[PDB]
Amino acid sequence: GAGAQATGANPGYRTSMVSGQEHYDVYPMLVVGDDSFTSIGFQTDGKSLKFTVMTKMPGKETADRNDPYGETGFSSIKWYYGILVKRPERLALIKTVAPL
Amino acid sequence: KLTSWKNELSLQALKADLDAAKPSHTAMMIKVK
Amino acid sequence: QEFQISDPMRKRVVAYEYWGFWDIEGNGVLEPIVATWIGSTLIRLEKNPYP
Repeated sequence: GAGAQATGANPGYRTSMVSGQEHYDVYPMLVVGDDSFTSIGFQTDGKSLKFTVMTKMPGKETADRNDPYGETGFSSIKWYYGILVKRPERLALIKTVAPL
Repeated sequence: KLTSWKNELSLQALKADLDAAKPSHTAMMIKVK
Repeated sequence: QEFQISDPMRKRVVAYEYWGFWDIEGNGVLEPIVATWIGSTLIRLEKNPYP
C-alpha cells in the first residue's frame, strides 16, 4: 500500500487495502555489494549470532513462599543485534510493481 | 598474546563455551540435589 | 537442542551412510559399496574397504 490509487483500470498488478482505499505494491529487487557492511556482534564469539535459552520445568524446585501452586513453567530466548554500514554507496535497489 | 600460535583461543571464546555448556549442567544438578 | 560450540570446525553435523551391494558395472554382478552424504551432497563413494 505504498503506491498510487488503484482504480478499475488496473491491468493486473497486485494491490492492497489501506484504510478504505486500494493502493499498489512496491517490490525491492536488491543488489548487495562487497564489504558494504558488517554486523555488530555482542559476545557472539565466532560467526553465528548467539542466543540465550532458559527453561524452568514445573516442580517444587520453585515452590517459593507466596504461592506453592502455579506450576506453570516457561522457556525464554533473547539475543543482541546491530549493524554497521561502512560504505552505503554499494547497495542498489530497483523499486517496481509486480504482476498478479 | 601469551603464545606464538597462529590462531589463539582468547578468553572470550572459552567463556562462550562455558555459557553454552552450563544449561545442561544446571538441569542435571537438580537430580543430584 | 540449543547447544552450539563456538568454533565452526568443531561443530557437529548429522551424516548418513549406505552399506550395501550394487551392480557397479551393469553386467549383473553385485559388488559391495559404501556411500556417505550430508544434507544433499554426496561426499564419498568407493568400494567396501574391509577385507
